[PDB]
Amino acid sequence: QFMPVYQIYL
Amino acid sequence: SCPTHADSLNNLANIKREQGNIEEAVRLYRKALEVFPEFAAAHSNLASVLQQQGKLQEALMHYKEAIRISPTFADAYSNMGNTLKEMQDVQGALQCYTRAIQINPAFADAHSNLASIHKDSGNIPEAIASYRTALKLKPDFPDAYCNLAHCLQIVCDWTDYDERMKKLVSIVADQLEKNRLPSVHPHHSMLYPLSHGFRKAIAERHGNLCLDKINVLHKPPYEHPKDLKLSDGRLRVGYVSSDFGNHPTSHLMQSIPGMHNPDKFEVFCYALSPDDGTNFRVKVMAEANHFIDLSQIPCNGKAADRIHQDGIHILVNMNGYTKGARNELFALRPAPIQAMWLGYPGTSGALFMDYIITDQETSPAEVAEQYSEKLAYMPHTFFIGDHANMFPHLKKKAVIDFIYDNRIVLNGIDLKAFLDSLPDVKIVKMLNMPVIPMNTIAEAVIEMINRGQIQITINGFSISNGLATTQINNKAATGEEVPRTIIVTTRSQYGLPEDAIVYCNFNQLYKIDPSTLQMWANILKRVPNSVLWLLRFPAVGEPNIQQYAQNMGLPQNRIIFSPVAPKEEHVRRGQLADVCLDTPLCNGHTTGMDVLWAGTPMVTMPGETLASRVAASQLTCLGCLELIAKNRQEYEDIAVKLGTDLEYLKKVRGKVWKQRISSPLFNTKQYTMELERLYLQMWEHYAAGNKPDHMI
Ligand SMILES: CC(=O)N[C@H]1[C@@H](OP(=O)(O)OP(=O)(O)OC[C@H]2O[C@@H](n3ccc(=O)[nH]c3=O)[C@H](O)[C@@H]2O)O[C@H](CO)[C@@H](O)[C@@H]1O
Repeated sequence: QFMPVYQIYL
Repeated sequence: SCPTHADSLNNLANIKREQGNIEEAVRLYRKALEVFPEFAAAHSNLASVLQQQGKLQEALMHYKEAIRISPTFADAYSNMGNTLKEMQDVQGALQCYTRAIQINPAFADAHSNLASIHKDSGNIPEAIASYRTALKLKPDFPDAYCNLAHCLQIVCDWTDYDERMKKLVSIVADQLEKNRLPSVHPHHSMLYPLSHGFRKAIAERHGNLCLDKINVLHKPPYEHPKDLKLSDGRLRVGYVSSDFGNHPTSHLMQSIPGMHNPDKFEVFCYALSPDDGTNFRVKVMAEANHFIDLSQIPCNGKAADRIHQDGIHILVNMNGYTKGARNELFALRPAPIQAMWLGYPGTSGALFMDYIITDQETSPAEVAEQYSEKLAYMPHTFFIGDHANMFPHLKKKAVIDFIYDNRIVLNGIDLKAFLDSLPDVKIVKMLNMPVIPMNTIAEAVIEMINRGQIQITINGFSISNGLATTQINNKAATGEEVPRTIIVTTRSQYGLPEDAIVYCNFNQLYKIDPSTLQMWANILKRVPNSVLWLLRFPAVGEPNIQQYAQNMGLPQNRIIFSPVAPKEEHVRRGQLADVCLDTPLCNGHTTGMDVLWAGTPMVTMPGETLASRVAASQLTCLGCLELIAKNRQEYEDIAVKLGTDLEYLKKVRGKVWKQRISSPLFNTKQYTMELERLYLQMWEHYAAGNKPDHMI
């Protein structure tokens, strides 16, 4: 599904 | 037909078998079965001796007869299962092992054989359990103990590690002292603290198993060529491997056969394995002068005949004691000069190998006693990789400022065109590294990473998520093809903190030992906010490694595990780390080339065995001697300095980033020409009338 382990914010 | 007469002959054969005389035992076992045919013991013994002669079908026949005569014969079941396993009939092997356990629940050997079947299939937790059951039934069981020891090594179970190592050394000591086949495999022996002599003796014995299997062929010695007249002044070199395909061996040397000089050399490639359809097999078949599928010739006598009548001068063994090996071909000596090249990090122990191709940095003359064969040195390193050919998109990179070189990385063959399409791009000089500044384009790329999307289009260019390679191009993912898109690779994909020194080790966890985790714990403690990046290789070892990490004082977040990735993604994501901590016990050989191609420095501590000195040799050929540590203190200090002194980290990373292309490490054309020189030295020596001797 290729979601990252965490997310990068604005 | 006197059963007592046949009994006396049976015991006579047992004595002759225990004297290493397999053929006299065979004669007397058949003598017993001609006196009294309904002799179950004689059938099983003749089956065991025929099994080790390699006559599996006949051995299976006599096992069935013994079981028919006395059905309670659980030992014949388990040994018949071993014969079926050797025949690739795993289904029948399981039925034999489990039926033996059914008949005799206390019969430990059947449990141990069942553990081996699970081990071979990657069921390490279940293999561990069955080995423990066998040892619970028979506490003194060296085969069960040593195989279980390897399983615990594979999953990083270090319970009672020190006592286990001493017991392994004593078991090898006893088995060698009693002319018995050691329970430690020669490939595994470089993981336990054995003497170099113990290792060589184990290797020699596993090589004599080949002789027991070819002595039954009664083949006379071959006549070898004494000049290059029939070969048109060309030296005929034959590479024998079961790994011409999607195997790390091909990932290292697939370009080598095509780069031989056709004026002086004729290249023969003998595949011990069938065509798997991968492009690696296609490349070697196309570029080699001749390609022989010896997997279509099971008989080692006839396969050796095929090699001999091809006229090979130098036969190269690229398997050693690894899976798919057919070293019986080398025991029949079809070629005058036989040498070991890449597939095995150790000695053959036997005399059917004349040379071992290495370098002076991996096999110094001091440790030249750990090799039965003679040493053939290569100019810089015996190790080569095909990364310049398989992963040319990793030759240049770019970053996004959200100015690190390893946080949001882009690679691509068509990258420079895409960067020129963008209005503002900053050029960080060093040859240099473009920076995409934060803008609508960068926002869209980060959204694609965050949203879990596969791909996007920017100014008409194909921007691909680094985690979706296999669904964009499956052959690009496996390394069989060069990616035709632009791939984004972020730390957020693998959970790496965006503000931390990332140490990494993408090797299999079996190469980690308690001392190595202790060093890494010391390094992580001295470098604040640093992390250790490992792979679920295997995944069952992750809790075990984590457990010992807590014991050394490291909290949960200090070690980050990530799943094993396809070849291309594995190499590409090494860009995200800062420094690589190599495993001192068994160095990362292919993994070491993989991390160096990413431009990631690697701290190593060379040992004494070839397996423990490869990464140092790679670094010496690269030109980074400051990364090679002479002891545990210096290893920890080097890594800490790289992790705390960011300027020094930046300079060393640039040093590796440039010397990967400049140094001979990844120059395959150079390596081949030097391999050719060493080949010609070996032939000049032989044609002069000299038995093999060291080469430099
Ligand atoms: C101790 C040992 O057995 N060493 C051998 C090993 O090197 P080495 O020990 O480095 O490699 P392994 O046998 O562990 O195989 C690892 C392979 O898996 C790949 N990988 C790894 C992690 C990941 O996430 N994804 C991925 O694709 C690596 O790129 C590599 O091709 O194979 C080489 C190729 O025959 C031999 O020359 C070495 O002697």
